[PDB]
Amino acid sequence: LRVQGPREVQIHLVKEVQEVYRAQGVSIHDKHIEVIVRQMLRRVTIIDS
Amino acid sequence: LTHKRRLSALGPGGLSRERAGLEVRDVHPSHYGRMCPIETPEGPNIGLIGSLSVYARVNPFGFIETPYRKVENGVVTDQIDYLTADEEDRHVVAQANSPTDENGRFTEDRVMVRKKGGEVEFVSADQVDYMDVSPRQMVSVATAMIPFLEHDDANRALMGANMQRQAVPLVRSEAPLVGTGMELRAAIDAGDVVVADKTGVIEEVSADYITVMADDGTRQSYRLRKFARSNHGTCANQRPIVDAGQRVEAGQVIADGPCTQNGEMALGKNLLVAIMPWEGHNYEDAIILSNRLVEEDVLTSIHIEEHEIDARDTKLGAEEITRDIPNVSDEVLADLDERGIVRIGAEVRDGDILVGKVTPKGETELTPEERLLRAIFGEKAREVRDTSLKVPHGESGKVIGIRVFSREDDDELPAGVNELVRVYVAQKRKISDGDKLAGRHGNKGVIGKILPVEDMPFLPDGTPVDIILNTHGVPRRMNIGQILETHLGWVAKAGWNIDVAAGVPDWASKLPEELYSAPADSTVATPVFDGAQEGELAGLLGSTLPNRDGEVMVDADGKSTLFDGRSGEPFPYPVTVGYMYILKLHHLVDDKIHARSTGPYSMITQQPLGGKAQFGGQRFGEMECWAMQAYGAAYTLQELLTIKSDDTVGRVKVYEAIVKGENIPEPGIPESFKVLLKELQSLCLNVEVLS
Amino acid sequence: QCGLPKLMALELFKPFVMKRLVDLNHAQNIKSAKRMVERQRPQVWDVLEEVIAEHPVLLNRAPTLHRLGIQAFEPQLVEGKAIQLHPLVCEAFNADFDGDQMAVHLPLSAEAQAEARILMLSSNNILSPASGKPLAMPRLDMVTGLYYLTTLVEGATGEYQAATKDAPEQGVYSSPAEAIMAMDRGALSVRAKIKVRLTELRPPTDLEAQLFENGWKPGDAWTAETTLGRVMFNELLPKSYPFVNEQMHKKVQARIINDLAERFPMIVVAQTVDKLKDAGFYWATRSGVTVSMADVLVPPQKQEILERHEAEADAIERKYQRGALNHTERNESLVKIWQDATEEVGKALEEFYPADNPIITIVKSGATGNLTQTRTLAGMKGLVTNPKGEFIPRPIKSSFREGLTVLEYFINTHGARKGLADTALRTADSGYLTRRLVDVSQDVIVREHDCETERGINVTLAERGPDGTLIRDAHVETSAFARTLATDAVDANGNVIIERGHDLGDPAIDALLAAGITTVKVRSVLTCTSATGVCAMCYGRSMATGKLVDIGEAVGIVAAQSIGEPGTQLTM
Amino acid sequence: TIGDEGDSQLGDFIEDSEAVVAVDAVSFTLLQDQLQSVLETLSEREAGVVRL
Amino acid sequence: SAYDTPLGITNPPIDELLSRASSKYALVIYAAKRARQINDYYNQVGPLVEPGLQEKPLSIALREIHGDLLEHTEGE
Amino acid sequence: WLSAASFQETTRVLTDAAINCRSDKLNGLKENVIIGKLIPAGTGISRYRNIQVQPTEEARA
Amino acid sequence: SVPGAPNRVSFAKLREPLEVPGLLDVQTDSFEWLVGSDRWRQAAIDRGEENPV
Amino acid sequence: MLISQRPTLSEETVAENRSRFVIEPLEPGFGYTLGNSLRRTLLSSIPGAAVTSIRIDGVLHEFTTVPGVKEDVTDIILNLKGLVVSSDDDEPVTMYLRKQGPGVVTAGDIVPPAGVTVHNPDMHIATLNDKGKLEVELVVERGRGYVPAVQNKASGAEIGRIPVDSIYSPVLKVTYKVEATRVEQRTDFDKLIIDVETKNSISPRDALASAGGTLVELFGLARELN
Amino acid sequence: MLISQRPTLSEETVAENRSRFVIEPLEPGFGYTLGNSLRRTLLSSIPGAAVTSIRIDGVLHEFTTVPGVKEDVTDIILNLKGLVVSSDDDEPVTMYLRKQGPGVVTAGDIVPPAGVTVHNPDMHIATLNDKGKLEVELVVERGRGYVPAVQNKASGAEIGRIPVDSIYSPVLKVTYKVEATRVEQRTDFDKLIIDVETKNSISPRDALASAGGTLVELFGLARELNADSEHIEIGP
Ligand SMILES: [Mg+2]
Ligand SMILES: [Zn+2]
Repeated sequence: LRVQGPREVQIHLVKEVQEVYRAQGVSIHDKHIEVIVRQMLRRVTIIDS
Repeated sequence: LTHKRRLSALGPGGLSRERAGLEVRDVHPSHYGRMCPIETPEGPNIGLIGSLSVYARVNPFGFIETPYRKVENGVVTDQIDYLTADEEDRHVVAQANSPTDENGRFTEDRVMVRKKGGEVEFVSADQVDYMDVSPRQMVSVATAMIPFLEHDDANRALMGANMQRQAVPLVRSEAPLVGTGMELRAAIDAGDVVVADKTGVIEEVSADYITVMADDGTRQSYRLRKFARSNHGTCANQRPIVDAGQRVEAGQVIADGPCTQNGEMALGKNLLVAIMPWEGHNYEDAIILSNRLVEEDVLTSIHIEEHEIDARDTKLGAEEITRDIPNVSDEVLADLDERGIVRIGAEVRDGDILVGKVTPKGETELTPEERLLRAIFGEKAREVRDTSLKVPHGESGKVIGIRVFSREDDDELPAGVNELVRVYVAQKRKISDGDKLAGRHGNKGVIGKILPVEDMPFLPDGTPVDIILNTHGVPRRMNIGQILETHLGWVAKAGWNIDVAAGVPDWASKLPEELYSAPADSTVATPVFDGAQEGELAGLLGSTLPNRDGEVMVDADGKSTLFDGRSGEPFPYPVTVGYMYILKLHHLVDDKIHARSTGPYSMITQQPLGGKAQFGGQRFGEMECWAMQAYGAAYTLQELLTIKSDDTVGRVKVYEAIVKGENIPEPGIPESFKVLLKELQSLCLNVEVLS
Repeated sequence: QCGLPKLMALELFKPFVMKRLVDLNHAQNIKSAKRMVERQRPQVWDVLEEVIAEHPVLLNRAPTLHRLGIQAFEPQLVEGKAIQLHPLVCEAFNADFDGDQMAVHLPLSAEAQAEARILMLSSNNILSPASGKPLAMPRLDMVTGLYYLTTLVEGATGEYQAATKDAPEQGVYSSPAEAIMAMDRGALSVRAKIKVRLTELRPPTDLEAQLFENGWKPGDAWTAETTLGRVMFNELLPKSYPFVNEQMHKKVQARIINDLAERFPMIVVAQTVDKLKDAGFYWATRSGVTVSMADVLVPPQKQEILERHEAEADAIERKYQRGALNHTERNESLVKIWQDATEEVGKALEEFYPADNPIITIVKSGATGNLTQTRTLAGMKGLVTNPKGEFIPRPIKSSFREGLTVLEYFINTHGARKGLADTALRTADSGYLTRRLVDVSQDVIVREHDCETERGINVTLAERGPDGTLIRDAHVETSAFARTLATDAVDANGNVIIERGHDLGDPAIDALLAAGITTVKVRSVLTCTSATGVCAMCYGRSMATGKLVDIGEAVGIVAAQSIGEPGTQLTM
Repeated sequence: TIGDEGDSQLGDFIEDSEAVVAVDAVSFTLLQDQLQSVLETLSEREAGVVRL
Repeated sequence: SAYDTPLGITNPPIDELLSRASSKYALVIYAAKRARQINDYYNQVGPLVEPGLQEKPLSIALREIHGDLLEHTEGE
Repeated sequence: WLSAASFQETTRVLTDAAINCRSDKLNGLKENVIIGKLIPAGTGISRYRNIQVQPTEEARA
Repeated sequence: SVPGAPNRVSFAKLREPLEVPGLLDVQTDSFEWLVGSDRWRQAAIDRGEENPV
Repeated sequence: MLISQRPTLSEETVAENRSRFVIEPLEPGFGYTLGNSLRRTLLSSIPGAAVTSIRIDGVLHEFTTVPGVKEDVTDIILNLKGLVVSSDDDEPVTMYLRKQGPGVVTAGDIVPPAGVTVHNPDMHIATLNDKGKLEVELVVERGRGYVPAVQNKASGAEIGRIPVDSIYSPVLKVTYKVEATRVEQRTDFDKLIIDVETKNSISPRDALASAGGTLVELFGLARELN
Repeated sequence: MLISQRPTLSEETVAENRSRFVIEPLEPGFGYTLGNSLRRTLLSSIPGAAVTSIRIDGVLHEFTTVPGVKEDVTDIILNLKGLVVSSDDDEPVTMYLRKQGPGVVTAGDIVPPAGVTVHNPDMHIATLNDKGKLEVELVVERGRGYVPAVQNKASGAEIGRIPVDSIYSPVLKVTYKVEATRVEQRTDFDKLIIDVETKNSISPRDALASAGGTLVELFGLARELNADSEHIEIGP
């Protein structure tokens, strides 16, 4: 997240969450993990005021 | 028997139940011959609790010993020595199944043994230092009673051992056709079989007691228990097996226990089974039964419940036990003694009166309508209640006994009680849909369907099959011991004989002589880890005897043709049939079905109460709420959370709307939210609702 | 449908029963009807039957994991004291009939009843919400029937014999009825190949072009080369579905049901699965699958394989006594040797067993089980794991048919007990995980139809090398299927293959692959811009309906439950 | 806390003897609609005495 | 299509009902309100189609909806 | 503050809400399933909850 | 061994050198030790123990 | 070819209670179906008579014991359920069994009235010691199939009567087989052999006649279409 | 002794050649007793006439196609199989069919001898092109059930003959379904639903009546043993 950006961190999260399930053949559509991830990036740490 | 020998790690002074470390539950190599690795509870207590071994004894210091045969320079000796784990660790111990000559010499140059790391290795003859006493040494009593255990995985063996302790005794017991050599001792040592204390002759025999005349001019009398209640509700019946003029010997069984026949454990019935799917009624491990098992009471059981009621004083007056009670018809008191208690042998239905007990009420100001009604008719007025003892809603049977304790004769009634009455209600239970049956190999299932005798598949001779088990469950659940059980059961049911013309058959080279020929309806023993190898059983299947018509129904492969009972056409392929020994488990449907419309609630929580009591409501947990939310069922969730649980003002209105057929009113504020608001207000927090 | 005990249904519907009884003059007042019902008077069942009917009841198992664990059914009275459950929904409930128990609830309010029969009705929830694929399909024996029914075997009676010098074609039947008559006569085997005239079944898609270019209609007879069993099977499917002519096993049936759901209404799929259940049970009853000692064959070459491997094992064991290898290195060498032995014995087993053996017939058809269990049962168990996880060097040379020794059985129990004792912890961990996911994502709700944003996300449809061919990617199902295109799909030419805002499905996936394009932009909830919750168009088509999500969907709970569904299946 | 666990309490299984039963609440109303409404309206002033 | 006649509460077919409203939820409230009105009339607009022997109000409401006989306003 | 109290630490959440005089708006269906009010999702949203149905004049006639 | 045992033919191939001991010795012997029954001292003395307690 | 031939039935008594009957020739495919119909009718639709209730002098209910009687009441009921009885009148009939002193009481010690018969006198009922005293009164009724015991209070009976399950069907075993004949066309016609075995209550011939009659009456409904 | 409840029969006229008969309420265990017996009797008791063998002048060996006609030999064989023939007498009669020139040869253009009737004069036999000449002969017999084509390796000396399977039974397709139904007090009675399909020659009701009569006659063979034995009579 800090190096590449916000667009890339979501891809990594989804890929790593999906691969563990996929190893055992459990088919889960990406959008569920997508919804779970969406709520993880609702806030930003403030620096200057 | 297996409760007295249980080992427990929980309780005070041991592993705290809160912690319950996962690491200690697994098998350690020192369990061999000391603690059974197969017998454990299947719940969260897995591993922590296990049964003692068959040959194990406790050293005075509290360390479990086990016997081993001393061995010497290539020769096995007759000195059996008990060893502890530590003292056994110093030596080399060989397996029991290894071969030896007549003198005791090891035939094979290299012998498979155990080693200090708790490991399995091979060593030469000179290295060996001890041997196991018998193959059964590592298994407990219950696990020892499973034939062909070595053909079953540990999981299914554990399940079968656990379930063998749930088998309810039946009206008439039948010993298994095929079983272990242990079934005998497990009964004699259980203490449930009357044994002779001295050699002599039986003098007189009666259903209530037996008498024996010793050989030294002594007379002994044994009383037999009849229809006694057990802690778990079953019937602890006993019955004799001897006849007048019979010369008994010391330690000889005279009477059978609940699950006993001829002094052998009989936990279930052996019946004809065919392995094949059948129209999906046995789908997903369900079971299908012939109506025969219901007609002739093959699996009927007796169950006795014990109801109580105590009459004790109050500050408005004493409580009395009497025949007469207010506000009931005289026909309701048909089988009630003058002293209130029901007659012995009377049949009691649901909600009937067992003991009439009026108690002071003293509430005189009745409503004017009740005043008018009681003035119209002869029931002028009464000042007492009708708090009689009544059969629970779901129980029925016949009264088999009554006991009464009274302070009038200074009985040790706990302080605050004047009288106490106990009534025993016994009932027979035939097998029915929803009952649970299982074999000895962890293949339990519910009864999906009971079918008429004419719908069952039948052998060419015309005998229908009693049970049919699904094929798909056998291989995946991975318990093939049941197939061997079925085949050897068929071999035992119909006698077997092997001809001897060109010597003994090669497959029967090691078969003892007494096994060459046996009559019909014989019984066979297959010791665990020393049972019949599949070659001998295949030969026995191939050398079966014919039926009354001089023919063989089951071929040499253990299969036979079957005729469809519905259509009549023969099945396209042969089906495997035999005799399997099945149990009846105490997890009956007759006492697990319950449901509630509207009735008693809980005081403090204002919620319907649950549990054993009648009208036990169901619990709508949190995951159920999550499922309803995922469905988007907003209205149904509100109905299940307010109207039907804790809306005191809403329950009555909904009930009266249903009775009148009117529209259901919208739910109100539940008691839970009101109580939470009052609590937060009590904490000096001004929780104010806004609109 | 679901079966309810008479006593339970009566006592549970008691209020409605009393209302109707008093309505029909059977009782003069409510209390009289109550007392009459208390003892179950015979003349109340005629009222209960008209009361029970058309009144849905919710059935639920514990523990509940996904929303399909609660489902509405139409009750019907049944003798006994046990609830009869439809065999298809078991997988949805994860219920098995080795003694599970189920709870039943009754909706009272009109709104609750409407919800039960519209939203929660069992026949309207075939598609699994986790992946949008069907969950109520034949399983276990149900497949073994349709398998046996549709299997084609040569060298049977009644085959199709071509014309010869002295005789004309033999196995030709004027209609399926004639084939059925021949089968009853015992002259034609169901699994034997035949040539038959079909007049009510639509021909295959390709065969149609050369026969009825104008268009096939009912009554237009054509000639089919197929077994009678396949003809019987294909009449279960809707008449508009073309002849398939394939040996049905689990994945083929899944393909057929998936295709049916996409192009047909929900009711048709329910009726088709019911017909398939009936046929599968009926034909599995007669498939002849059975277990016996001589039926579980043992590879003859095992005595050769293990004897050969004995030399290698002895070689390693003697090489360790000289201190030329570490203890762990020797253990690894022995483990590799015995792994090779196990693989060899397993492949020898699959070589030896005939095609129609009941064990291999069950395993290969996809009905249940797996080949490793067959290898363990027949060939040998092999290596096992101690409590610490190390591979015990000594293998289990015996098999559960041959008869294990005392010490092999003793050492086998470690891993079995460990795995048996791990399940409770797995369930607890999965429950905690599901609790947390539900907690975090509980305000993700479809609040507005469309947020009107162009910020999508890239996804890949096809895989290819520098030289080779384009093939649908290995994870199209979990990533690309059931999305909405954020931007038009244009190839190297410029023509728009798919316009923006179009739903993405298997027909569209194939069309895009036909266009030779590998990547496309699809809308996402990561980029969704609506202030409150999310919007339907970014979420994509609902997994539980195959259509666009409607406003108010509680997608957060669905996502949490779908992620937590495989709680006890993620074993290392 | 009773039950070998810190989940149940001594008090969960207290059955209320005062809790209103809906059926009776209905029944009385029916009586009020059967006694006062019908049977009273059969003797005019002669029934009027019963009212007081 | 060729689908057989629906049985029990599956009558009428659900897919045909989905054409009459926005989605499942609106259909739930629509049918529930119509059934409530039918109860109001029964216990004192009535059923606008011929009822069954003792057909429940909700079944009659759904049968009316099958023919798009009524109309509703999504009161946003 | 209802859900926060439910999750980890009730005393801290209640104290902070009291000193701040905060108010919980009943949006989000954890709070609604506590109060017992029908959840604001699916059938319970205002878009569908206020649906009014009136029979057509043709059918009435 | 057991006088009244019904004849049950067994497939046993090995011989038993040690009969199965009492199945409830663990409880009864421990209790006898607790109460110090002389019928337990008689057996304890046989183990070469002087003045058992 | 349309042969103008009809099936014929021939009997063969294998024992006093076991009989084999051959029906032939039939058109191909009828043997198994007819055998199934006959078996389904015989096994569960042959009317008979069996005990309905028993009363003993010194027991108020079945979960007790009789002084001086080795067998329990439940064992006595189990033994009685094996009784083979036949009644000539539909109405209930009463039978008595009295025994005093030591000995063995069997089914041959009963004293049935006119119109009632028992065909297994060697059935062992119980044994009595020196002070044994067994008195029993049994009720016999006609019926078919299986009917479970009816509780007293439903029947309005006073305490003491012990209802028992009734086994009315006299058929013990049934089977059938089919062969291919050669009378008209090679292997294209079926010969059906049905074997019946009954308890000594009735001979197989009467049971077969009853099954045929009930089946004929049932198919009369189909015939009635005209 | 009288039955508990008298069964009744109702009819759903599914189609002009199909019908569904519901018999209810049967007592437990009788639905499957009646269903299979009725099905087998219907399929193999009603006699009828059907084509059994044919001969074609245009083809003598090498049964692939007849020159000058569009249809294949097997197609013509199947079309002839799908024919309705009613013969008064049971003699094995011989029939002819000749046509010349382009057009369509249909069942209505065949000349049947005395005592033979064809109920489907609109059944398409084949289509002939220009300069066409189709000559065929066939044999008609009465029979019962479905019989596979009898091999003529002994009578094959008369080369050119084409034996075929015979569908004698007017009933084409029968299937039964035993549903559960409720008597006033009990939920275990049986409703037997039987669907029957018939050729154009007969009607479903007549076929069902004939099957019932055949079954009654067949079981009379056993009923006659002892008419005095008690039976479960439905009554009138
Ligand atoms: Mg289960
Ligand atoms: Zn959006």
